Amino acid sequence: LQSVGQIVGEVLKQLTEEKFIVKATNGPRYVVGCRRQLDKSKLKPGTRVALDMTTLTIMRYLPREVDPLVYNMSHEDPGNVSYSEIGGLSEQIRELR
Amino acid sequence: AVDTAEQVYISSLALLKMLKHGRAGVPMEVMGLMLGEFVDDYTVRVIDVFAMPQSGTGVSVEAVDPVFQAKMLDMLKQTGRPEMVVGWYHSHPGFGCWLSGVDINTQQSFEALSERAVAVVVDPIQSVKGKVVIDAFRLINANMMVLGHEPRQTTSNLGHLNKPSIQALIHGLNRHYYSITINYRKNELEQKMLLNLHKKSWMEGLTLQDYSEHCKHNESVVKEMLELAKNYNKAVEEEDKMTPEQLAIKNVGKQDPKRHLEEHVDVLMTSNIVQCLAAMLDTVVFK
Amino acid sequence: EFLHAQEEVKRIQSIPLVIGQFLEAVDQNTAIVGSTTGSNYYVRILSTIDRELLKPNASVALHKHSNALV
Amino acid sequence: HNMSVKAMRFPPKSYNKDLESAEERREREQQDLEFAKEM
Amino acid sequence: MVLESTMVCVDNSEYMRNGDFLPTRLQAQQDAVNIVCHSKTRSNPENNVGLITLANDCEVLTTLTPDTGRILSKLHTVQPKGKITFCTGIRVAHLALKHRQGKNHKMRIIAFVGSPVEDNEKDLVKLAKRLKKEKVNVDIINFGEEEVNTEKLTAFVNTLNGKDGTGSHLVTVPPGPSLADALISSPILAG
Amino acid sequence: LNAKVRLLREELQLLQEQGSYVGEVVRAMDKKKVLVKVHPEGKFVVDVDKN
Amino acid sequence: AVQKVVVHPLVLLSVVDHFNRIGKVGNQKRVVGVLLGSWQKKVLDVSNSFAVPFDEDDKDDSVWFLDHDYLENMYGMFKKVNARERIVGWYHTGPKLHKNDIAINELMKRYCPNSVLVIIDVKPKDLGLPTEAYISVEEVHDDGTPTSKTFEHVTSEIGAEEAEEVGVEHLLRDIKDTTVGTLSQRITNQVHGLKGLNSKLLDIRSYLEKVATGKLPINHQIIYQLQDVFNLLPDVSLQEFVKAFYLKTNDQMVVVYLASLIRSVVALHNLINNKIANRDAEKKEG
Repeated sequence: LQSVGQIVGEVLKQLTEEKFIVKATNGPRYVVGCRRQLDKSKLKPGTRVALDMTTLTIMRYLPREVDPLVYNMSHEDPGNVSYSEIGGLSEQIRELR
Repeated sequence: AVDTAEQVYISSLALLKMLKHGRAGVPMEVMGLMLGEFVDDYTVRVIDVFAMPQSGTGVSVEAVDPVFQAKMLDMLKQTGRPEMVVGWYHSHPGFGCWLSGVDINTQQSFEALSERAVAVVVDPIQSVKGKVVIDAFRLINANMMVLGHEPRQTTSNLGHLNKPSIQALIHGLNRHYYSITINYRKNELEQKMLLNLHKKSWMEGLTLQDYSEHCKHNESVVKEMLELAKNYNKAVEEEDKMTPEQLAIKNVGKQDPKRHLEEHVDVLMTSNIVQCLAAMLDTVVFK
Repeated sequence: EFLHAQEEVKRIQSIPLVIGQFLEAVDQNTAIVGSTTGSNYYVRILSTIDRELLKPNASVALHKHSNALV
Repeated sequence: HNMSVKAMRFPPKSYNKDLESAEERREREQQDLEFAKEM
Repeated sequence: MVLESTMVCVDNSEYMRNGDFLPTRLQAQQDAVNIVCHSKTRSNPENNVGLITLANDCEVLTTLTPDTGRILSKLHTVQPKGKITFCTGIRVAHLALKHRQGKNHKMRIIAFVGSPVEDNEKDLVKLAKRLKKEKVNVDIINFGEEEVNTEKLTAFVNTLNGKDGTGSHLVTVPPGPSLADALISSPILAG
Repeated sequence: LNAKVRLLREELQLLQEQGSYVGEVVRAMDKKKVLVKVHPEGKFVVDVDKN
Repeated sequence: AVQKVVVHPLVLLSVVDHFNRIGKVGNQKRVVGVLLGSWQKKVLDVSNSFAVPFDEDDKDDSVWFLDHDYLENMYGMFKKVNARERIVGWYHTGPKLHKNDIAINELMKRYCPNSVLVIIDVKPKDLGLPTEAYISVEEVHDDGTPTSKTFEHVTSEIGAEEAEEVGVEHLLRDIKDTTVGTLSQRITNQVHGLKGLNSKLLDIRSYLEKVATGKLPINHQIIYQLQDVFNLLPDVSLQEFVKAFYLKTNDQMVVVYLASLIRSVVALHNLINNKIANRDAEKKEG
C-alpha cells in the first residue's frame, strides 16, 4: 500500500537529448523529460510509454496493446466436431480445404 | 528562546555534491545527511555531505539504517574529518520548497536526538545558470502556540529580507515550521582554482585555419547579403504608406532585412579581421 | 548587470509544457491561442522569444499553470 | 558611422515618464494571493 | 589493562627456509605465530594485529585488523625467497604503526630472525634511539641460524629498552629441533 | 538603461498569473449586465468593468 | 590506448579540500587518492574521488606505506550508491613527479590494468591548466635493458556537466568576461599563446644551460628533436610566398570595405528615422 500508478501514453518524437513529446490516451500532448538510467535507443515513434502522474517523466516502455474483445474472440470453442459427423458435401469441403 | 537571526553557512563542495546527487535521481526524492558544527547559537556551519543507499520502487526512504551511517562516520575520521552530523537533506524535483506530511515525522527523530537540527531542500530542475533554489527549515510544536505565544523572537530586521512564495504558504509553513536564512562561504583559493573551466591551451590561439573553407564561407555570406540588399528598398518605400499603429504588427510573420543583415555584417567583419591579424603576427613569430 | 538579468527569465520552461496552436495576435506581447485541452485563451507573450517565427498555424508550447505563451 | 551615432540622441528630451505596470494593482494582487492562500 | 596493537614481521629468506629443525622453519614460524597471536587475542578482545614480510624489499600483507583467520590464510601461502633488509622493514613497520585507528592503543612490534644480517653499528644505534624517541617497544625472536652471539642484537638491548625499564626483551636461539613454540611460551609473558 | 533592466525583472515576475477566456456576447441588460456564451460551457450573465 | 581525459571541477574541489584538511594537521608534502570515472571509445571521463591514508619518508625514496583494506572497503561502499562508477587511476598533488610513482602505479595496477596517473597543482600561479595526465608504457632502445617502464603524457582538459555548470556559474559571481567578440577572440587566444611559447622556450633554455657546463648527462633523443625543430622553420623571403600572401590579403580586405559601407548606410537610416519620428512630438503639447 505504498505505491502509486502511472499514466499511459504514446511517444511521438524527441526534440533534444532530454526532451520528448508524448500523447496520452486522451487528447492533450505534453513536452516531457525522461529517466536518466533508461535506455534511449528503444524509443522509436509509435511505442507505448508510462509516465509519472505528478511530474510526467518517461519511466518505462511497454509492448503493444491487446483488446479484451480480441482476446475473447481469440479462443472460444468447446466443440470438438470432426469430419465424420458431417456428410453429403464431400466436394465443397475439399474445395475449401 | 530561538531568534530570527539564525544563520547557516554552506561551503561550495557541499553545494555541488548535493546538486549533482539531486540532479542524478530526478524522478524521485533522494536523501542524505550533512555534517558540520555549531560554533554558536546564531550560526551553523556545514562542511561536507554524503548520499545514502535508497530502497527503490518509491519516492520516499526512511532514514533509519544505522550500519551504513555508523560505518561512514567511523571511517571518515581515519583521514581527518572529526565533525558530527547536523541534519539531513532531500530534493523536490520541480515542486518547490516545503515539508510534506511524513517529513515532519522524519525530522522529529533528528529533533529528538538534537533539538537544533535543520532540514535542507534543494530544487534541481528549477535552477539555471544561477539562482539555485535551496531552503532550510526547522519544526515547531503546537502546544507552545496554545499558550498564545509565537516562536522565533525578533531582535533585528535582517531576518525578513525575502518574502516566501505562495506555494510555501499553501502548504504548512508558518503554522507548522519556520524557514531560516542561508549563506555561502567563499574563499580565494577555491574560487581562483574554479575559474580554469573552458580555458584553452596556447596552441588554439595561434592556428590560422584553412585558406580554402574561408573563401567558401565568404562567398556564401555575400549572396544572402545581396538578396537582403535587394529586399531592403521594398520595405523602405512602404514604411509610411500605412498608419503606424499597425506598423509593428505588420512584422509578425515575415522577416525584415534590416534586423537580419546586421548579424551577417558583424560575423563577417570579425572573422576577416581576426584571420588577417593571426597570420600577420605569425609571419614573424616563427623565423 | 543587464546581461545577467536577461538570463534569469528561463525559469518558466523546465517541466510545465502543453502544446497548443497559435490563433491570433491582437497586439504586441499579447495573443489568443487554443490549447489541445479544448478551450481558447487570451494570454501574454514572453518577451525574449523571436516574434518572426509566429506564423498563422504554428505550434507553440505554453506554461501549465499560468497558461502563458512560452 | 561614429559621427552619425554622435548626433543620435540630441532631439529626445523630457522623457521622465517611467511607469512599469500600475499603481494600485499591487494591493489587488496581494489580496487575491491572500484569499487563495486562505482557501 | 592495556590496549595493544601488534605488528608481526615474518622472515622468508633463503637461509630461514633451512630445515635444521624437525620440520622446516616455515612451520615453526606458522605455529609460533599461531600461539602468539592467540595469546595476544586472549590478552585483550579488542586488540588488532598486522603482518609484514622481510624480503629483498619488504611489503605489508594485512593492515591492523582484529581478525585472525585472514592473517593465517595470508601467511599460509607465503613462499620462502629473498634476503633480509631488517632496517627498512622496521622503518616501514613503524610507519604502519602511525596512521592507526587506535590512537589510544599501545604500540608493539614482534620480529623474527632466521638469516644472517648485514647490520651497521652506527645505523642500528641511530635507529634504536630514534625509535625510543617516539616511545616504541620491540621484541625480537632469534632462531635457526643465529647471528654471531646475537652481538648486533645485544647493541639494541644496550640502546633500546632494557635499561631503567623492562619494555623490551630478546629470546635466544633454541638449538634443539623440538618445537620452539613451547620453549618461547614463557618469555612472551615474562618479557 | 536602468528602466529597461527594471522592466525586464518585473516582466519576469508578472508571468505567473491566470489567463482569461474569450467569449461571444449575445445581448446586454440594464445596470451594467451582459449575457455571454463561451463554447466549452453554458451561458453566463456577468457584469462589466468600470472602463 | 588513451586519447583524451576529461576532468570535472568536482574532483578539483575534492583535491583542494582534502589537501587543506590533511595539511592543517602537520607538514606533509604529498597526498594520494584514487579516482572514479567512465570510458567511452578512447575518451576517459573523471567524475569523483576519495582519499586514502598514505605515508612517505623524506629520508629515502624506497620506503612508503599505503592501505589496502581501506581502499577495498571504501570502493565497496561507494558501489552501493552508484554502480556506474569504477576505479580508473589515482592522483597525487606533488608539484612534480617523484621516483616512487612507478612503484605505486605497479602496486595499484591490480585494480585497473589501464591506470592513469593525474597530477593536480594546488597553488597554480600561471594561466596553464592545473592537471597533467600520464600513462605507463614499456620502452626499448639499443643497450641497457630490453624494456624499461616509462611514463607518457596524454592530453587532458576540464569538462562540465549541466548541474556542475550551473553550480560553478552560481559560484563565479564576481568574475565574468567583459565582451564576446574580437576581444575574447584576440586576447584569450593570441597573447596567451605568446606567453606559453616564451615560457616553453625559457624552460628548454634552462635545460640546455644545464648541459656542457654542469652535470652533463648528454642525451641524444633531445638533440635529435632539437635538430628537427630547428630544421622545420619556414622561409618568408621567397618571392612566390610574398606574392601569394599579398594576393590573399588584397582579396580579404574588400569584404571589410563592403561591410563598413553597409554599416554606414544603416546608421544614416536610423538617424533619419529617429529625427523624423521625434520632430513630430513638440507640437502635441500645445
